[PDB]
Amino acid sequence: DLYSRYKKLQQELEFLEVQEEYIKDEQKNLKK
Amino acid sequence: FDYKEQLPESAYMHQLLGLNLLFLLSQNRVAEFHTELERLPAKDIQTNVYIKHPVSLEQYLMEGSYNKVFLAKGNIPAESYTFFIDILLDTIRDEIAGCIEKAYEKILFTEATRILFFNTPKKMTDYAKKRGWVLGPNNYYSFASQQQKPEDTTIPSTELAKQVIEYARQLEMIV
Amino acid sequence: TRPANHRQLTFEEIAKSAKITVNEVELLVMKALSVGLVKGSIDEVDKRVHMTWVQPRVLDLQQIKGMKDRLEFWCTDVKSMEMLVEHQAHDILT
Amino acid sequence: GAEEAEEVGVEHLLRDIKDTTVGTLSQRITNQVHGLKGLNSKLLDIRSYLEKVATGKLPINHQIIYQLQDVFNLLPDVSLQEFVKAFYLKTNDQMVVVYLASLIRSVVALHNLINNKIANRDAEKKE
Repeated sequence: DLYSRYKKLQQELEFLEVQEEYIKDEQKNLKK
Repeated sequence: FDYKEQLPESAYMHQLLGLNLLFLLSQNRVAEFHTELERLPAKDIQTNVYIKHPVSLEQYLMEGSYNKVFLAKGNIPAESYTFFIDILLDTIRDEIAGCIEKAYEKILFTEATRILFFNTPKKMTDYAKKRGWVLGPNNYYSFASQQQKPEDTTIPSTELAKQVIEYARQLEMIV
Repeated sequence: TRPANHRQLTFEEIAKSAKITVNEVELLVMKALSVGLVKGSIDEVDKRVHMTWVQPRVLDLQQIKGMKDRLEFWCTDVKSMEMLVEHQAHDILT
Repeated sequence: GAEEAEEVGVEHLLRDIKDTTVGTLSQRITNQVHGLKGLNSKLLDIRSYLEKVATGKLPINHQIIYQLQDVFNLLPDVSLQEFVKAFYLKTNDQMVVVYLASLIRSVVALHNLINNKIANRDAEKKE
């Protein structure tokens, strides 16, 4: 189950990066 | 220093350590000189002659006592210290003239004989043409070179604009 | 003729060029200052004339080419500084 | 320029495109960039006209040359000692004001951090 956990962690990291980029964009437009 | 627990105190150890310190001075590796000096106990630095001579020479070199630097040749702690001394001396002259150009606006030809520590007046001529010193008719070397000021004539507008733009960034780019 | 950095004409220069005595040079400048031909001031203590402006004159084609070269250097400077400002303040530029 | 209602309509039409979030300082720096670009464009137009004149594509106007001589005469000498000293003194006079403003801003920011930390501690204490 080690590989499944490692791949899930990788996907979670990439999803977190996507979420942070979207949050920054939303702040940029929410100011406007 | 490593096996000194079992090894006895070598009689020639302090002399050779002072030789190493003097060699470090000869190669202008003063930063390494102080680090290696710190390895010695603080007592023999001010007590042992073999260590006292190089550190005092370093103090004279840093503070500018070049006459004492030249005199250090006479009172060397050991004969082995001789060689490195010459290696330092070649620097000192080229350092001393470096002061003369920037401190003295004009000095007499013979006046530098004690300043540059030159024995033969002929030894002045070759060193001067190596240095490119314009000898004057009155036996005066004119060192008029301070005209190359920090050049406040020019405003560093590019650097100032960069700094102000960085201020604007730190005021606006934060968000 | 003189470039803008060296428009300080000595009284001797004007006296020799205009075939007039030195003591008259000032008066000559007065006329040129009064009519409006040139602009500037007179430092009689140092016997110099600080000229800052000339009546524009008809220029030859070669002089126009030199003027265009000056404009080339000016354009290079303007473009370089514009790119510098754009690069340094890229993040805050709207 | 626009009338009040005309400006209202224009802003309604430019609601999405216009970005007003940029601060005043950024707007002035962008104005400086646009001024540099416009000056470069004008100088390039003058240079192109001079290039055409030199090769004979256009005759010498004798009036544009008169204006250009004045333009080149108006170019100030920024290498003068008096101008350099005055510029340095003025820059320092403005920089001390900038320093005072930044110091006050830093103190006010520290006060804001104080208030935020106190509010957080009170909220977590009551809960």
